Amino acid sequence: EWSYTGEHGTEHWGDSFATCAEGVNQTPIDINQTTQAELAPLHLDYEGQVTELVNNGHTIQANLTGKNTLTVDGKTFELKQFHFHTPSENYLKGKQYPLEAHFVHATDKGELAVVAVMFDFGPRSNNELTTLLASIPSKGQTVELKEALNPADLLPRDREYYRFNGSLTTPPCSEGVRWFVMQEPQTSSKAQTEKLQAVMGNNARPLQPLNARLILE
Amino acid sequence: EWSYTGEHGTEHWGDSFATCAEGVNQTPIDINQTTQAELAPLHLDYEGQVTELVNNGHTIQANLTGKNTLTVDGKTFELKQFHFHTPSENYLKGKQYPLEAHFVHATDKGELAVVAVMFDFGPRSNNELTTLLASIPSKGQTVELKEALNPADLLPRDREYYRFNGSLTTPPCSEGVRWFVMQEPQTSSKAQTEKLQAVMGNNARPLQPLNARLILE
Ligand SMILES: [Cl-]
Ligand SMILES: [Zn+2]
Ligand SMILES: [Zn+2]
Repeated sequence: EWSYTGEHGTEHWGDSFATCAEGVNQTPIDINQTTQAELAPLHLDYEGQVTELVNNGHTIQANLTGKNTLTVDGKTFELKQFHFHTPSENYLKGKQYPLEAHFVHATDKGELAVVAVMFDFGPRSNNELTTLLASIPSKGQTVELKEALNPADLLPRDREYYRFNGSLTTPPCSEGVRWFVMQEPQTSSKAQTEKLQAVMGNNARPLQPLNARLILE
Repeated sequence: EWSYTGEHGTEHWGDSFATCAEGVNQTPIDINQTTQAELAPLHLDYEGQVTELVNNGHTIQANLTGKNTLTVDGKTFELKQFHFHTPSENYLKGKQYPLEAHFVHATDKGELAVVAVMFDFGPRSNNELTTLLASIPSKGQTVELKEALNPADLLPRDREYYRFNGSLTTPPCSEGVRWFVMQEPQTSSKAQTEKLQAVMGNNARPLQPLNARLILE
């Protein structure tokens, strides 16, 4: 239905999804100027498995089993899925990355929090991505992972983050979404990112204005 | 048209003003739990005069002449008006105040910023309020101030503030509004606040959820 370019592209998401066009607390943003703040460490307890990839024609999405939980702000947000954008949607200090992962979590009441991880180029294939992407499903299809994989291993080692209040970056672009963007990029070889990009195409939403928000670190 | 209670009261503002019902970055809030952050001092340069009071059936609003400017975030926000709510709309640490002033500023491009000042009870009449409120207009009317008054003198001496990203507290409840709530209350005698309340009635919007925001100090 909706797309990135064309008649149903980002410029027209408001036709069916009002918040995409009317909201002024949207994601993505350029994380450039920031405010130093006293922020609690995230509690990311990922103990389960990635089971499958789904291609819904918008992204490649990984689904999970087991207990994979983000605890922050006194709320318990279970990891629902993670998925990818090529190129990145958010920027860090004016830099766009080749690949960005969104780990999307929800409280049992439905409140959403996204942990974003940038993937920059490195010389070596990322082993966890090799496992994850061994078979990437085509549009409208799903593939069961051949091999075991814990999503914990896709997070960077260092867990410092930028925090802001934003939205989903895809329709319905709902607001009230906590964003935690990890400061340290993970690595993906250029070949790995190209493999994903050739399936997904350009599925990065354009940058949105910060407006009255401050970005914290 | 719109009101606080009844058919067109706060519970029904969404009928004509969608953001009032759909927004999740709204004002007012209870400023209770906060995040320590490195925030720039506000630059409040009020050098003009309060000319008149207008009663638009929603509040008592004071209009200005001269140069009265808030500079923050590299943007220049000119004071457009200030007005009052009885009781307060925002709370500080779970406490509602008898009276809250909103100093509403706009950049020349139209972007809005509100400086909020709580007024608590004190033994002495506030001299600037005595001047300001010597004649309070009835609904649908305006009164020219009898005496000179610089709005600077209504701000607290100490300028430390809480900051959050929110909305107008009246229709259209627009978002993308910077809120700077002064930490130090000003003083108004109980008699002065009662004088205003008897004209305005209860024009405080109920508290709104913080959602994904953090309040900074
Ligand atoms: Cl915010
Ligand atoms: Zn995403
Ligand atoms: Zn107000």
